[PDB]
Amino acid sequence: DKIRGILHRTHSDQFLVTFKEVGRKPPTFGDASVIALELLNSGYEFDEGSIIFNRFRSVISYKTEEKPIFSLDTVASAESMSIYDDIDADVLRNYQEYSLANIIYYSLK
Amino acid sequence: GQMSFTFASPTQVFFNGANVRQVDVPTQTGAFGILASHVPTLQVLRPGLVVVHAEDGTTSKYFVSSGSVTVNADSSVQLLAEEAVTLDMLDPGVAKANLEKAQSELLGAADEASRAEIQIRIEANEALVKAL
Amino acid sequence: VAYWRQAGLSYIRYSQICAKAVRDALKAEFKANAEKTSGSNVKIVKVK
Amino acid sequence: IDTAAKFIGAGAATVGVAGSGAGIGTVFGSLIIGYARNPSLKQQLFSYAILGFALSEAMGLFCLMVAFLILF
Amino acid sequence: IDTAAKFIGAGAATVGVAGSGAGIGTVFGSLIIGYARNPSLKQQLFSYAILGFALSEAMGLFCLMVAFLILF
Amino acid sequence: IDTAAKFIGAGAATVGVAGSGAGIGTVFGSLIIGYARNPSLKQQLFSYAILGFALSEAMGLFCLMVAFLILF
Amino acid sequence: IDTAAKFIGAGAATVGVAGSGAGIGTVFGSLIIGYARNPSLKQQLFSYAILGFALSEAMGLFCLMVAFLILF
Amino acid sequence: IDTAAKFIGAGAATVGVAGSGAGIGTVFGSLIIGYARNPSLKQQLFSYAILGFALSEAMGLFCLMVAFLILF
Amino acid sequence: IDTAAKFIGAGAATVGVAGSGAGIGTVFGSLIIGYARNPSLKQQLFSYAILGFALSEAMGLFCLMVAFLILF
Amino acid sequence: IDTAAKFIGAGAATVGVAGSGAGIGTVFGSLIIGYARNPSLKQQLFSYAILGFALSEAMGLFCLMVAFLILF
Amino acid sequence: IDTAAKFIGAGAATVGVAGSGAGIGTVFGSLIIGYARNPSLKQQLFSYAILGFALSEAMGLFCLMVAFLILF
Repeated sequence: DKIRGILHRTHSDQFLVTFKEVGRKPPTFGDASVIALELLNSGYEFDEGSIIFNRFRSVISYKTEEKPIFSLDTVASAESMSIYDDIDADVLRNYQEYSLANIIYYSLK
Repeated sequence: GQMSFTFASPTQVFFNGANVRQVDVPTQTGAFGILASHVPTLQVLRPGLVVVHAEDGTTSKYFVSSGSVTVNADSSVQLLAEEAVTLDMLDPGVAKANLEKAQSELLGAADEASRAEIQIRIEANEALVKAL
Repeated sequence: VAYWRQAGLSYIRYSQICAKAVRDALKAEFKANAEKTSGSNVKIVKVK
Repeated sequence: IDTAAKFIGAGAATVGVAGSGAGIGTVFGSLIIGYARNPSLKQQLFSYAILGFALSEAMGLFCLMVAFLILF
Repeated sequence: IDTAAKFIGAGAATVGVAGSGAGIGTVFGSLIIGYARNPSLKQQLFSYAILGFALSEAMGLFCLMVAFLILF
Repeated sequence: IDTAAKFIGAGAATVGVAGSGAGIGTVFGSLIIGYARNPSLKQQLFSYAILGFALSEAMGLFCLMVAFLILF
Repeated sequence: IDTAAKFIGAGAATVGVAGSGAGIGTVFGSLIIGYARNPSLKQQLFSYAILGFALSEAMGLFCLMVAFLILF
Repeated sequence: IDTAAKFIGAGAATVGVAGSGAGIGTVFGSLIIGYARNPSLKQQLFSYAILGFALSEAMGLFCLMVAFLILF
Repeated sequence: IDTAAKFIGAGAATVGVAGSGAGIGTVFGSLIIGYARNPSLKQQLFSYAILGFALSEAMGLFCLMVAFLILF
Repeated sequence: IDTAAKFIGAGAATVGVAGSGAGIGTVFGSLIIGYARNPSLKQQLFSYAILGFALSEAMGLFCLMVAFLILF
Repeated sequence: IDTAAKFIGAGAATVGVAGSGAGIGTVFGSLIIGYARNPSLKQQLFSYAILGFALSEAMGLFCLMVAFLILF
């Protein structure tokens, strides 16, 4: 809600959904599960994704790291996966979804 | 054959970057045994048992809910599981109870979506009671 | 497109269901970790 | 000479039907593989298998009927 | 001897149907697994199988027509 | 010519057995790959394989019987 | 007796067509699984399958030409 | 002419006996594929493979028995 | 009788093309499924396909040449 | 005329080997797709493949042995 | 008449080469699908494919030699 409020007066339109009750309780995967699932439930075509978080460096220092989310099936299926065998488009989209959920989990911690 | 294996959960971390011979994994679209140089295959998991055939000779057995079998081109397989649970802590009596209860719920699940949810329950319970 | 698909359930929802089932099968002594999971702590407020 | 006409010719015709046994076995084996991959479409999987097996065995029985015609 | 020759030649000729039967068994079994992997899509999954069935069967049925020509 | 026709026709009709044998091999090989892919559901998978074996074996057995009929 | 052995040779010649049909069944069967895996790959996939059918059918067509030579 | 018929019929029946070779190669081939996917569970996998090979070979050797019977 | 034997022998030698046709169909179907698995690799894949198709057609042509030898 | 019978019977029995030659191809073809998935464990996989060749070639060689027995 | 039997027997023996003609298409076909599965295995993949093709052709040529043997 801090991020929301900071950008509530400039970028409120860009906000699709904002998730509250963050920080009060230690985050876990299920919380990230809720966030990612509702993100899919929105139905917004998030072809390209980007997650921003203050990665812990030291007890006194933190780094605002950004990790890209190549959620789109097309970008997930590039030349790099030419050598990959069993992966099918459907389960690739599923894999990108699970990756989204777990990267949300990792970022929260 | 010097295959680094990373089996980790959000709560606990199992083998991490450890050389293993074979890792039988309960993957969707059929179960395929992770090898030393198996073709890079990004496949999603299904409820079932994972057997890690450690190079020493012993084979540890864990139960997996779901996740991704991220075996790379090199000998690095990342077995991320949402719920990585050992076989001992699972309760067989309540496992059977839940299986039968979900099987009963199947008929009452009028909605095809709800019936699909109970189907996921019974599938997990089937693998569970096989494990127990 | 298995039973979980074609219904609308994504792999994440399928994971949630199987995870809940697994944690249910845990023994009561070990169910403390199942409670620890506590994945409903966060909430969602739709913008509009 | 009609004995040959009813025996050697008919026997050569009889090969056709059991030749399609490979086809029906292929149908059933592919049914096995399909059921292994997705053990939920069996109600439609089995139906498709029955269709294919019926057609293949029908071909074989057509050759067999020709064999019977040669015999009589 | 000519009629006995027609009988034996036709019996040897009609055996080609076996190949047709095996082919259609193959294509329909493939349909089985293809549908298993990707349910529905029968707009092409079933269509292509019917097409292959048509070609494969035509191969054998044309062969049996030659046996008919041998007979008559 | 009767015994000659019996012998050659019986030999010819016996050829069909090969196709049923090929299908018999196909079904059990598919059982192999299915059990490899899905260790669970093997019992029903094995029953399906048994059925397929029985079906193709019957297809061959009729031609084997026809060979016997021609001989006798 | 010359024409008789001609017709027996023709009956033998028709059998060459069958293996062509079996190949046609196989290639079209692969098109099923191929489309099942990649739906986007349709134009190239279908074209290649048609090409394979072309070669397979050409084999049987040539054997039919041999049967023609037997007839003439 | 009876001995001539013995020889030709036995030779014709011998065609089927080795048609099972393709079947047993398919069975053995599938074990290769199965072991590739699941290096474990070989015991049941190999046991089923033998159950299939012996199945396929038995019919072929039965055809060989028929061929020998024609000779005698 | 020798000329009639030449005719029937050519007919028997031309059926040896059916295996070539079936093999060529197998090659092209395999090309289909390979292209599905790994697109943009057609260069090597189609190279392998052309190689196999050439070999199968060469085998069929060899059987045709033997038929030519027998007939003349 | 007995020698002519030996000739024709041996020619027919030699047709059998074709099944095994097709079989030895399948077992080695499976080795290709097997080794493809898991390139390691060659020793086990290749052992199985070699045994498979031995098996299929044994069946075909027995068929050709029957051909030789017909010759004698 | 023995010289006459040579022609038909040679044609029948020549039929046996079709089995190898199909087998080589099968193994070359696997090369394709295996390379699609894993391009890095080309060296050993192609080596095994050449091995299988050579062995299948060995069996086919072994059968084919009988045709020349009986004819000459």
